[PDB]
Amino acid sequence: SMQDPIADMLTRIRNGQAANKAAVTMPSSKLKVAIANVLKEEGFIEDFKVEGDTKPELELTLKYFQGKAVVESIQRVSRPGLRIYKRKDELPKVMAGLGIAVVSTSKGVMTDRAARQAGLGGEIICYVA
Amino acid sequence: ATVNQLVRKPRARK
Amino acid sequence: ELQEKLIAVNRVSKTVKGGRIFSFTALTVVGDGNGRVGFGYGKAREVPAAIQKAMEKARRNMINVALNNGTLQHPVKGVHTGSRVFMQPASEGTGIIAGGAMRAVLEVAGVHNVLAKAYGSTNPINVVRATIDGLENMNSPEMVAAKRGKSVEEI
Amino acid sequence: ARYLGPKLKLSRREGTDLFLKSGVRAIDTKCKIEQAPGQHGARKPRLSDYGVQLREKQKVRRIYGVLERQFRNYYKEAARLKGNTGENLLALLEGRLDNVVYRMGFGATRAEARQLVSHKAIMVNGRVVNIASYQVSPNDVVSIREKAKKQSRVKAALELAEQREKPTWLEVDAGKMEGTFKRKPERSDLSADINEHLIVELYSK
Amino acid sequence: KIRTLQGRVVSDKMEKSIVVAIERFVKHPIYGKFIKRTTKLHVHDENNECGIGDVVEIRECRPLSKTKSWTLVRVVEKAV
Amino acid sequence: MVTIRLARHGAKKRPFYQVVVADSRNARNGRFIERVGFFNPIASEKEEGTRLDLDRIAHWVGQGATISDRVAALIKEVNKAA
RNA sequence: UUAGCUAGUAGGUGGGGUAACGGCUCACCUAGGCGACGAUCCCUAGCUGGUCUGAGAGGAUGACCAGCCACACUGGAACU
RNA sequence: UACCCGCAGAAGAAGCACCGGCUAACUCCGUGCCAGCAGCCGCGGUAAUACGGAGGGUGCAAGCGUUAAUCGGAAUUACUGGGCGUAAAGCGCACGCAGGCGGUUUGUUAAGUCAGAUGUGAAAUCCCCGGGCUCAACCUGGGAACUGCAUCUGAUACUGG
Ligand SMILES: [Mg+2]
Ligand SMILES: [Mg+2]
Ligand SMILES: [Mg+2]
Ligand SMILES: [Mg+2]
Ligand SMILES: [Mg+2]
Ligand SMILES: [Mg+2]
Ligand SMILES: [Mg+2]
Ligand SMILES: [Mg+2]
Ligand SMILES: [Mg+2]
Ligand SMILES: [Mg+2]
Ligand SMILES: [Mg+2]
Ligand SMILES: [Mg+2]
Ligand SMILES: [Mg+2]
Ligand SMILES: [Mg+2]
Ligand SMILES: [Mg+2]
Ligand SMILES: [Mg+2]
Ligand SMILES: [Mg+2]
Ligand SMILES: [Mg+2]
Ligand SMILES: [Mg+2]
Repeated sequence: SMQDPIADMLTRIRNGQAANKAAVTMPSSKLKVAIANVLKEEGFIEDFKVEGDTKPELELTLKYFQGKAVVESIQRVSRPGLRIYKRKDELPKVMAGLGIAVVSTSKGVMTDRAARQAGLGGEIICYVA
Repeated sequence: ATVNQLVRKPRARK
Repeated sequence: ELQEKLIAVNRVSKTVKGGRIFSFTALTVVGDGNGRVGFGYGKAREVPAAIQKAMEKARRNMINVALNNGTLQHPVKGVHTGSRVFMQPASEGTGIIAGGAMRAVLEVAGVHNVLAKAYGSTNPINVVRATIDGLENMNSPEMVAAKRGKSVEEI
Repeated sequence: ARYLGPKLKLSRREGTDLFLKSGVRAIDTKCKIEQAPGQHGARKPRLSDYGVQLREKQKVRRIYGVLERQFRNYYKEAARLKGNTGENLLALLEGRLDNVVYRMGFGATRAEARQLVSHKAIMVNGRVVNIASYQVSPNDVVSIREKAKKQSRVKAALELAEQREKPTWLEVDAGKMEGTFKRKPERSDLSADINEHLIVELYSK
Repeated sequence: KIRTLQGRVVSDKMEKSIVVAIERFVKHPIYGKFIKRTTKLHVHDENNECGIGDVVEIRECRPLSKTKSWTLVRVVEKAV
Repeated sequence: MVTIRLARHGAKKRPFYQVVVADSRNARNGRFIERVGFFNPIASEKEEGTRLDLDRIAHWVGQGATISDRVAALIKEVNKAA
């Protein structure tokens, strides 16, 4: 059903980005905040707010160029049907280093560019292309 | 198509 | 100043009351060797009339693309009817390795060092359409920095 | 392991000066240079996309006299070496021992310069190497042995290459009858019109 | 410190011996899916205190019989 | 038994020897234990071509390893030249 | 288009046994053991370090070299 | 024995396959869907560069062709990297065990995973820089590689309890 909520999060981002929507809403969680705040610090989105404490509702502000999609495509890599893990030197790049790869480690959620100074590996979340 | 289907039986090489 | 190359010639026909009337289809590409490719298409009775009409459309329908010293910025997927196009930029001095269809597109842009492989159908008219449209959605590190907004090492 | 046919017939097949003779007699005063060998030499042939990789390969191999079994072995080394493929391809072709003798001018033709290497005349650092396919290391000095100095094939060849221009990386001494292979040549130091990328693509399939 | 396995008991009918099953997660060499692999060992049970479904701690010993090569340490949880 | 001997490698008409420690029941190129050094009989003897290590030698001789007469010639000349 | 297989079989006591632990062997006691994570049956095959192919992942195989196991007309047995 | 000195004179030392397209090279005669050719496409009943021969050429080379076999091409058993409305394919439908999977918050365990380290992964082969045999093949020095497995100490975001 909603068994991969991160893949449900990537579905709601990719649709409203392409369909010229100004802002989207989604059910919040701890892990969804730990991904959207990284995308806010990497220039892909604008802002996020939390609403509700018994039903946590996350909101995302979209971002455009001249009415053109900033996030052109995003790819869920690991999934509950097949888990993907890499080491500190087998971290894949997106568009040969242009896009970022969201990898959550013990030192929080960071990119593979940020995992060079950290020297860790773990679960690949999404290819932000 | 499903990876979990190939756990039971792999792709049958002719 | 323009660099041209014929790709393929295929005789087609049209059936009428008196029988069959033949014609010719010619696919050509032009370019300047500096990141500008324009492809055309021709339909005429005669073969030098067929290749000339393809050249007449080739002056327009010509786009711009961001090169990185004669090679691609990043590998990019191409999708069409039956032409799964997968390119990848290579190191300096590898040379053009591709099919005869893709070599006409890659030479007229000035591109030297690219990996190339086409999966699926081998129709030369369908391979080049995803090849052109695979370059226009291929983007530059400067224009993704106009998205992200930072003048740091990624530029 | 050679080619015993006519020399300029290969240039009649290609249409490019290959330095197969000395230079005393002109290139067009012996044969029609844009005529193919045979019945339809005046008829213009069609040039396919497969041709321009093949005709470029035949141009270079007929200069150095390297057959297909050895020229593929050069591609086996040019792939394994780092850097540019075509730049490393020229390093094996120019570093041949019969080419070093020819570009200094001890032999008037490349066929004559191969025989001077073969028939016991070249010293490499005081040592005689009688095979024409020796890869010459940098910072070496080559010379003529004491018995082959009196031969007229050296006396007649020191004035023909002296009229032509000399390469930069070589140091030709005619009075002592010796030479120096200093460094590795570059792409721009050699023939610019030879496109090395046309040959690599044929072995890339 | 010494080599030590942990698991649960699937059979206890025989005297002075129990059957302990060990499960482990394995990356498949072709696809990568983590698959539970069952290792069924025969463990020497002194005084016969182990019942069904007991999470138990076992260690390594010499071969005591035709099929047994493991011995008992202590029961983590009994008869819940 | 634990012995010190040679192992003939190299092409035909080009002799070369490996300095290994092995058992007497193995062949010349048989199952060794460790590599010790090397020997070149067709060496020019102006440069490299013979090098061993006395630390690994004294570790096995003290344990009781037998030595063949051909390998012991290298032992009797390792102190003259060094 | 193989689903049930197995009574020295699974475990225990004691005796015996080999260089060593042990159903390795014997009497007695228990009725368990194995198995849809392929028991069992049928067919085929020496295996591995590797070679070859392939951008890689994979793919096919195991001659020469080296490591191990088995075998020495067929079958069985013990001595030294 | 390699090696080297000395002698005589180009004297002792080049062939095979192809030539319609794929795929490098074009004309001529003979034959007449007969003979033949052929890996594919399909050539030849009155003008065949495709048959047979000649002329000439091309690609190789002391080798050159053919047959058989393995992989590649083949993303044509698709993990990388395929599809299932009509091209081959969604069981006629439903229940449901085993199996796979699972919303959200916190604590704990560190199981999976990741970081570091030890031990190990025989040599030879492959790769990196060298050296040696006149050269190459070949032999060989050290390093890397062998992405493996076992153990200890760590980190706790995600997965598991
Ligand atoms: Mg159009
Ligand atoms: Mg197809
Ligand atoms: Mg022999
Ligand atoms: Mg007993
Ligand atoms: Mg033998
Ligand atoms: Mg053997
Ligand atoms: Mg042609
Ligand atoms: Mg024939
Ligand atoms: Mg006729
Ligand atoms: Mg030969
Ligand atoms: Mg076959
Ligand atoms: Mg395949
Ligand atoms: Mg398909
Ligand atoms: Mg159908
Ligand atoms: Mg239905
Ligand atoms: Mg090894
Ligand atoms: Mg070694
Ligand atoms: Mg080696
Ligand atoms: Mg050398």
